[PDB]
Amino acid sequence: SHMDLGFKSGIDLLKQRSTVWKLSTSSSELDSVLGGGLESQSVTEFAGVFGSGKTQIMHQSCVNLQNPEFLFYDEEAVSKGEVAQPKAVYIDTEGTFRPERIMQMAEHAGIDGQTVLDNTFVARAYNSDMQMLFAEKIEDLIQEGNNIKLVVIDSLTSTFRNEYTGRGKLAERQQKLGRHMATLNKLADLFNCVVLVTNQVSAAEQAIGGHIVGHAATFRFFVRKGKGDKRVAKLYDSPHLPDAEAIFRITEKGIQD
Amino acid sequence: SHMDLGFKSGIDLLKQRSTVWKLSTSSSELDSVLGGGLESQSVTEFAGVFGSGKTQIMHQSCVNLQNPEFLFYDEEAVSKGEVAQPKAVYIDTEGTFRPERIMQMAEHAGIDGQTVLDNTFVARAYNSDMQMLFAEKIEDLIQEGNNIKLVVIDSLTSTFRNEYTGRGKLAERQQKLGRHMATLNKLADLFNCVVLVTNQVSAAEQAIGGHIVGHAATFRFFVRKGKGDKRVAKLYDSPHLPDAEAIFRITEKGIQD
Amino acid sequence: SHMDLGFKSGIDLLKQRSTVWKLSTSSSELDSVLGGGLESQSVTEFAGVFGSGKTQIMHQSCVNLQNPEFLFYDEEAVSKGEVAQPKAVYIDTEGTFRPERIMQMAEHAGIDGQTVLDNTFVARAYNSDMQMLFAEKIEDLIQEGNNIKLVVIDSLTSTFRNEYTGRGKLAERQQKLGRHMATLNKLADLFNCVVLVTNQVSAAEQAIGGHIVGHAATFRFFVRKGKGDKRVAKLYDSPHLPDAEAIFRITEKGIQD
Amino acid sequence: SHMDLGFKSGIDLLKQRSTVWKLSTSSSELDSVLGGGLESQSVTEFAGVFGSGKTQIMHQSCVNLQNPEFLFYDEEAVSKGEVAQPKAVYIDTEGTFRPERIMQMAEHAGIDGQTVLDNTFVARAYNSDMQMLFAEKIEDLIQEGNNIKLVVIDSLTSTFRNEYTGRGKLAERQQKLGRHMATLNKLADLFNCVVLVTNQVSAAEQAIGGHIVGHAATFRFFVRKGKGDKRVAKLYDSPHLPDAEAIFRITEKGIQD
Amino acid sequence: SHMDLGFKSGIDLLKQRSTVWKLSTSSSELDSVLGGGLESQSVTEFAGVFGSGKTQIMHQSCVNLQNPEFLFYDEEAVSKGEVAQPKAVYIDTEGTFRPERIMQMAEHAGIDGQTVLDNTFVARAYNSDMQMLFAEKIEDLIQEGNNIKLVVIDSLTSTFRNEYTGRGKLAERQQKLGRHMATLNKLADLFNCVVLVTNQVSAAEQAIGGHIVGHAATFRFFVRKGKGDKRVAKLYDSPHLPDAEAIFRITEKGIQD
Amino acid sequence: SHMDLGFKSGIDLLKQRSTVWKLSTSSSELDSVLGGGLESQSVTEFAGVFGSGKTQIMHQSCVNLQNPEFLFYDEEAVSKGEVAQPKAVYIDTEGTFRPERIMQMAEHAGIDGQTVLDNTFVARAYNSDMQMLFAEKIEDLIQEGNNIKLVVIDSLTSTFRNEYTGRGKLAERQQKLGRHMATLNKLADLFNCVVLVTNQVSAAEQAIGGHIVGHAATFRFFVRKGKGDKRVAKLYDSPHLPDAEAIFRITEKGIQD
Repeated sequence: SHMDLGFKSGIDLLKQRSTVWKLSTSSSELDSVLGGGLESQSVTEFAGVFGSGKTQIMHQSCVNLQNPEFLFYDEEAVSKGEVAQPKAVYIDTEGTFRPERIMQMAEHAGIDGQTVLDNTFVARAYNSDMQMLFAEKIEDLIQEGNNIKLVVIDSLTSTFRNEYTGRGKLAERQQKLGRHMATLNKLADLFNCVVLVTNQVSAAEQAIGGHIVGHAATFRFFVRKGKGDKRVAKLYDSPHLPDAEAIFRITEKGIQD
Repeated sequence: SHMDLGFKSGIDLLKQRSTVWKLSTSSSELDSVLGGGLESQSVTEFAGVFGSGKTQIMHQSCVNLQNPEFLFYDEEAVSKGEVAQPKAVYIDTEGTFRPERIMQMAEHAGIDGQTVLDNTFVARAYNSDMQMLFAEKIEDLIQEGNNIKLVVIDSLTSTFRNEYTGRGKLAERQQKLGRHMATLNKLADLFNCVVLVTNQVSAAEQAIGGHIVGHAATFRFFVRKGKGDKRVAKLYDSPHLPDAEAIFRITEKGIQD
Repeated sequence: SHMDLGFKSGIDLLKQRSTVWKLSTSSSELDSVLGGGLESQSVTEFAGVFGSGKTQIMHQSCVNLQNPEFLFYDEEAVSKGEVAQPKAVYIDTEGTFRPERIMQMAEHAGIDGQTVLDNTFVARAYNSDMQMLFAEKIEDLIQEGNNIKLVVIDSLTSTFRNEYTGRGKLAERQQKLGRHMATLNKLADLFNCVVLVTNQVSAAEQAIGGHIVGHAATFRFFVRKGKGDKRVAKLYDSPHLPDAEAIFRITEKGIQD
Repeated sequence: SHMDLGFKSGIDLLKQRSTVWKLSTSSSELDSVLGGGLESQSVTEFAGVFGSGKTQIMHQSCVNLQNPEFLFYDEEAVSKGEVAQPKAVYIDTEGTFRPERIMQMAEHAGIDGQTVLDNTFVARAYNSDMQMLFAEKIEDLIQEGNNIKLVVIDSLTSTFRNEYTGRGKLAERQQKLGRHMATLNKLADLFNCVVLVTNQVSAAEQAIGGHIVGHAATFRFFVRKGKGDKRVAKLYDSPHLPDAEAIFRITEKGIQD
Repeated sequence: SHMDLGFKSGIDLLKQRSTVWKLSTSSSELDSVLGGGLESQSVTEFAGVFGSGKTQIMHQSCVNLQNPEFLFYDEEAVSKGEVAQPKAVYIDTEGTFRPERIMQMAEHAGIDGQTVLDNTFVARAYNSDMQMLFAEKIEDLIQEGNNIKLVVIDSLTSTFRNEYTGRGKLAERQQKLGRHMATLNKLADLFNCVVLVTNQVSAAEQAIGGHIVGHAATFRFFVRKGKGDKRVAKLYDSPHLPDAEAIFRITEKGIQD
Repeated sequence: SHMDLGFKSGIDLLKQRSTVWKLSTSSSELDSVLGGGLESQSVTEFAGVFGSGKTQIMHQSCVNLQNPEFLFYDEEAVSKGEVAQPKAVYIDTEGTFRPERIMQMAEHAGIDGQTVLDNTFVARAYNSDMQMLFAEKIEDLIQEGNNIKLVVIDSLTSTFRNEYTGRGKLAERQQKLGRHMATLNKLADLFNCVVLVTNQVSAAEQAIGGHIVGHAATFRFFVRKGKGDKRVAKLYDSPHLPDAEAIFRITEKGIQD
């Protein structure tokens, strides 16, 4: 089998494309910009400054998973069992995971919170090896009979850049990063799930990790803080989709409008 | 299963959160700021200059453990047994451990100094390898069946900053540190003990080990010197507790007020 | 035998030369320039800026493979058996493989888009380990009875230059490149097939990879953006051919003129 | 036990403390600054310039170990067999060991010069590996039936400053030092004996090795040259001893007054 | 034996001295300078800019090898059946090996070129590793029964200098070169054959590789361009012979005068 | 026992000192300055510029080993067995070994030149790996039952300083040197033989290798040119001898006066 070696026919590609599902962000304009919601079989980067709502979209996504109405798919190309009792893995790199906030967004979504918490796996990663190693251990979690359908890496680069300071080591960091990006892409594809990552920015404008990361994300956003609680999502890279801006808000309800 | 892999569910996170218990520091103001006292299942950092009292708080924590009335827990949540015959580990990195100082504190506190001394295991560490390894051997100490309910690391970073001078190997250092922070956090959580780390500062305001240490510690204090024997501990990082200041004294009685 | 180590005798080189075939690029001039077209047992490089058509030629190439009329060979020395069910492999470095563009190219040239997508393997590589390893796996695709006659490496250098930003680790880069470059040649030469690499450029005039690449590339082009949709391809290094330019276009038909 | 894991109870520490013995230096003023003599279970450092006595003290000690009256201890806590047939190890790093000088010192202290040579082991180390490896090999030397009670390391740092010259690989050095200081300490403790190290000085007024060494040396002197054959030794680190200066002389007899 | 260890007696040296044969370069003047021709059991180096004829000499030697007359030995030291059916190995570093030139040179030699191509193994190398390995694998070519009497390395340092650039891993390069030079000398010696190497020149008048290469090559020339097709060869380093210049030409014959 | 681990008692050192024998240099002044001749059990270094006579002494030494008038020892301490059919090893670093010069020196001293070549083993080293391996391998030659009594390293540092050129990879050079100096010191001591090394100099006035070498060689000479053929060795380091200058000549006879 060629599929076995990591190769895919032009046709395999066309086939695997049918079984993409999309997860709603609780946001009309944001959903619209993505063409329905966040895709399975892709890595999606949300980049921006502390407070731009990256961690928030992450937590919203874990609640939204526990609501089958928020998962859009072709009923013909994807079985209901594919998306059955779906679960999420949340790799927490800086301690951003808020159980309460899960509860809160759930309550407002009418989803049971207790239920979300029970279907969300949380891996507290204190350094890049742990981070990488956790992403790998997702195969084992699936193979434990856990239908992992959502993967969150929050954040993607925090550890790497706390570890590699001083340009005398970039090339290892860039190489680990590429490994990690590879794994992330691996499990989006071969377990048909959505893979979301949060990232930071810098000057004179870019998301951390240079091209290694950019080339390896399918969909890339910037998140800017608009007035008060409104936010803007700038989609600037997409496999086919056009480049657009979604405004939305983060309130006590969670993500809205 | 998933536990074996390092993953916890949201619901396990709340289930954890009921069995947390608390150790008094013998200062009312410091216990107050702490929300009752030093918490288990968290790493607690005391940063500040030589002579600011960090070693004193580590010692007092060893004395206070051997006093059932100094551990605050939920009777309906934490078995009377899980917290009985409590032992501390004191990984001593610059030779700060004074048994004479233990005596003094226990006497004054009305505790048997002898008892204290007998349930405080001291591990003298001359370098980061020894320091890091002793911490992992805590797992082994509890396998033998010792109720380790307190882990001291005094100090957290002295070895690392003596082993790494000049930007040469700085990336290894930063990861070695992250690896050490994981073990510390791992053993606070898994064994429901309190973990205290002392650290130094540098300018114009920070604790050594950068953010790699920072994100890894759940409570963080800077300890300042007041006049004479008074000191001020400044909680500036905690999950759900307000940034407050706590004044106290260091006397022949140990930590008081 | 000496038919096992890596030494091809002089005579073996001549007997080697007998079995070379050619694949039309769909331009008259470009073909002309090439001694007839893209040689098997050789590596061919298209270097130039983004949008210069490098990728297009790769695609055009995959399409053209499934059309025995576009494959010129020795009737008497290349047994017509050996060129049948010809499959292509396309190692894709930054997500350039457009399956639809394969449809397009196919139609406007009267080929089964379906046959082409069916006989094109696509290895998505997120880093240079994956890229090199995909390349080594072509031995194994063949071992499972796939008549791989076309290899595409698009890009040749995008992963390397992303991993070795910061020229402390340049030597391992260069060596890694070299090692890959061997593979590419070995498998052109031992499995009688054509290997195409695309490359990017720099300044004041050179193709990325320097000389390690240059010395291992047998045919070498610069691709310049002429007016609007026309393009020129400058052949600068070849075994025995004249140095010359070639114009053609890129349209919805594909590579033309 | 915990005892074998590297952990000592606070009671074990008190226990251990009863079995520390002392070793006279042959100078009254020096002994008194040491509060008896060179202590077992501790590392002692003499640091000063070439010619300031350091090596003389090592020699003098090798002699004095074979005068059983020069050993001070608690006959209640240390048995006569623990200090019986006492052998010294002399790790010679630059060629400082003078058998002649050993004879000489002994003839004058009424010790049999021959007995001394016969029970002083000498390891000639040309480099840091050899030096460290010999220190570790003291285990096997004892595990062979040799009551090693005195270990000389003269010099402590000469090999390292000759191997790592000007910053760059400073870290491997600083950790190799740490590993060595670990070993020296361990065998002082586990085999209840005296470890003495010689060291040089630098710019100001500090001993080579920085803090890795300082934090790991229990007692630390600077030895200055007074006039002619007189010297002064400055105690400036000790757990419970007053910092103080001892004057003494070096003569045909060895250390004296 | 001691031969097995790589040790030779002074008498073994003289005995080897006997079995040395020499290969003509078709240059009278070159030949004479060499004291007869290229020596076996030595490494001969041709250093010069591109176009100076190193490759010409290399090729010519491959042909002259195939010419019974052209190999001068001693019949009272060496048997006709050790110089019989000789073969050459030719390591190609930049793809300089032109089998057509082989043919041409050979036709003009009154020797069949086809024969030469059959008695000439060519290893195409794209980097240091492959380069080194092929030269190792020559041992094995003598094992399958091949009478390898001529080893060509063209170029000696092109790969290395394409890999190691700057001051980064210059030491890693110099040691690699050394290992390489060991191998070449070893097989020159132990399989009594002639080893030739080509090299580039740099800035201020030296062959690339420095002393590592120079100390390790018995015979060294600086080949310069004279007027037109005339070339001059400066022997500057040799065992016993004086430093001399020899003029010659490169033509349709190959090397002449 | 302790000789196994590398420990020598003080009395074993005294014993050692008795089996010490000495080899004449053929120079009166030189011999006188050495207190009789080059010593077994010691490493003697000759350092100086090219042409200073280093190699010449090496060669003289290989000759004088074959003339038993030229070996001085205690017949009571050293049985005539130990020094019978002695042999010598010459590790040759830059092709300095001259059988013809061995012959010549030997004729003039009335020794059979053939005899000297037959008991002189010659290792040609092209890099420090070989250099070091060679030296280690002398054990094996002794095991095969060759009475190795003379080890020459001509030269000590040529490889190392050729291989290293870049201040960060200097620390391995130094440790590698130290490792080898250890080997040389080992084998002088273990096999009661003389070990000679030649070294080049730098400026302002030092021999290459620094103190890593200086501390590991017992006897040390700076050899300078006089007028014409006269030469002057300056002994500047020796355990028990005064610094002194010895003048001699180098001629077709060899070393003389």
